[PDB]
Amino acid sequence: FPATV
Amino acid sequence: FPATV
Amino acid sequence: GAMGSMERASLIQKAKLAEQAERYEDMAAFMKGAVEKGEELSCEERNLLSVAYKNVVGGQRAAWRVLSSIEQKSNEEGSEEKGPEVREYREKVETELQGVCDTVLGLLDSHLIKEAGDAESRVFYLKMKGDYYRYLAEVATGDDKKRIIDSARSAYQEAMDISKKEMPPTNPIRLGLALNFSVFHYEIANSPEEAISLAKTTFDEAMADLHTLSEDSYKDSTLIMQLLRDNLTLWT
Amino acid sequence: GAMGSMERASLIQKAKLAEQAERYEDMAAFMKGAVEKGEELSCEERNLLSVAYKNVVGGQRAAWRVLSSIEQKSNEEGSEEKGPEVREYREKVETELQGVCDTVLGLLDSHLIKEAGDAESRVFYLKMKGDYYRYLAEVATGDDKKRIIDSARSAYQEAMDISKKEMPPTNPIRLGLALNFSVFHYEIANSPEEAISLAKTTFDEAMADLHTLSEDSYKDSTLIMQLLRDNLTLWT
Ligand SMILES: CC(C)(Nc1ccc(Cl)cc1)C(=O)Nc1cccc(-c2csc(C(=N)N)c2)c1
Ligand SMILES: CC(C)(Nc1ccc(Cl)cc1)C(=O)Nc1cccc(-c2csc(C(=N)N)c2)c1
Repeated sequence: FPATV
Repeated sequence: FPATV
Repeated sequence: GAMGSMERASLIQKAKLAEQAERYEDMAAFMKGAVEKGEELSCEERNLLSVAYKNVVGGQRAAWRVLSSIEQKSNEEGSEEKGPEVREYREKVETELQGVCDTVLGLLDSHLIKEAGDAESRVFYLKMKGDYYRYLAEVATGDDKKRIIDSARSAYQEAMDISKKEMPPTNPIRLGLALNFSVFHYEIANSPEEAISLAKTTFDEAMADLHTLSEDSYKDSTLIMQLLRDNLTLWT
Repeated sequence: GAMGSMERASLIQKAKLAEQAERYEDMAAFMKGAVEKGEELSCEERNLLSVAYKNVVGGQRAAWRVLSSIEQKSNEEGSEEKGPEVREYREKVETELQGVCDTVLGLLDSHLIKEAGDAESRVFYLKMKGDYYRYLAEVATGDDKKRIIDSARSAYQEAMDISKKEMPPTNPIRLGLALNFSVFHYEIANSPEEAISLAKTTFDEAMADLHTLSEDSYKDSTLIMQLLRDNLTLWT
């Protein structure tokens, strides 16, 4: 999964 | 801490 | 509200204690109580709120993904009928997730966003609104799915417009908003080219503004810039 | 019981799904529902029950330790008064932990232990009874602390007596019981010499019986033997 903050 | 199962 | 009898300051103190104890459900309940006191949130308090619910919903999302994967396999040609239990339990977790998202969106709508006038607060809350509609979109399948997606898009877009007018390109809120809106494009809106363009332009504009920053601000901005690069590497 | 309307087999299925999703509170609720159907538990089912509650109470214990540490520091000479919040929140977590322990002990008393006649079931449940009284002892400070400790000791002792009569020295339940009773001696009963003697004798008697085992049984037994050695290394 891609990075989110 | 010591090991327990 | 079961926190209605507790002092605002005590709720904030206990949210920090809950964080130290990795008790994020408690942390979120304490911060919901603090929001419901009706006063605006400081910068630190906004981040306590976001940390709490991001951890709670993050666990729900991970569980939902495991269960959805099991469910899809139970539905492949050749599978042995296992009854309604996998669907039921995925539904249970999904409903709990939707409830958490609805709770956060409710706090933003009553009344955090409408009182948020400074860019750092307003962009932060609108990013949150986009994020929690995005999590609703991840599990949506019904008549409302397109409207949920457009609600996420609209919140992200308003946050983007404010951030480009009012914050420098290295501002970590601006960077994290762009990171997440880029993921929205890739994973939710079936717009990988938009996702890649946004991540690249955000990265390059931030790079060019790093020279203005202190050492500590540089560390904060370059951390999120690395996440943009990480996603670009995943996608290209 | 909110699980009263769900089939026993569906509860067991969903406990396994909850485990895969790392949703241990759900897992424990499903297994409590299964126990409350009133039938005895198979070996697999007993271990689902124990895995669920051990994970739940393990998280509570870790949180309690963090909060207790903060509380003791707030009480050192030189500390700035922080108000009642640290104590209150430690108390909250402590009460939730005691509730989980009381729930498990209640399941064992109504009526798992009294129907457990085979050594593998009876020793397993009596070990659990000692374990959950031990967790109550870890947080106990009142008029009842000695009685809680003696309840743990008594359950462990009955389990030990049965295990020595009815199981080989490499039986993993027997080994895990001795491991935990040894920790009871060291950490709860202020009996480090008893803890060390028990761990060493258990290890040596198991070593001498390994030659009787298959490759897979050998792996199971030597895993717990390594934990006995690990504790002995910590303690000597
Ligand atoms: C590491 C990370 C994820 N970067 C980030 C970047 C963008 C956005 Cl929109 C959100 C996060 C982060 O958290 N930055 C951060 C910024 C400001 C305050 C706090 C904070 C105060 S207090 C507190 C706490 N956990 N007690 C945290 C934390
Ligand atoms: C690794 C460990 C901790 N060794 C141990 C040793 C002693 C004691 Cl009293 C307790 C545990 C363990 O778990 N052994 C184990 C033994 C028998 C069945 C299952 C099981 C069936 S199903 C299932 C599941 N998690 N789905 C697990 C697991």
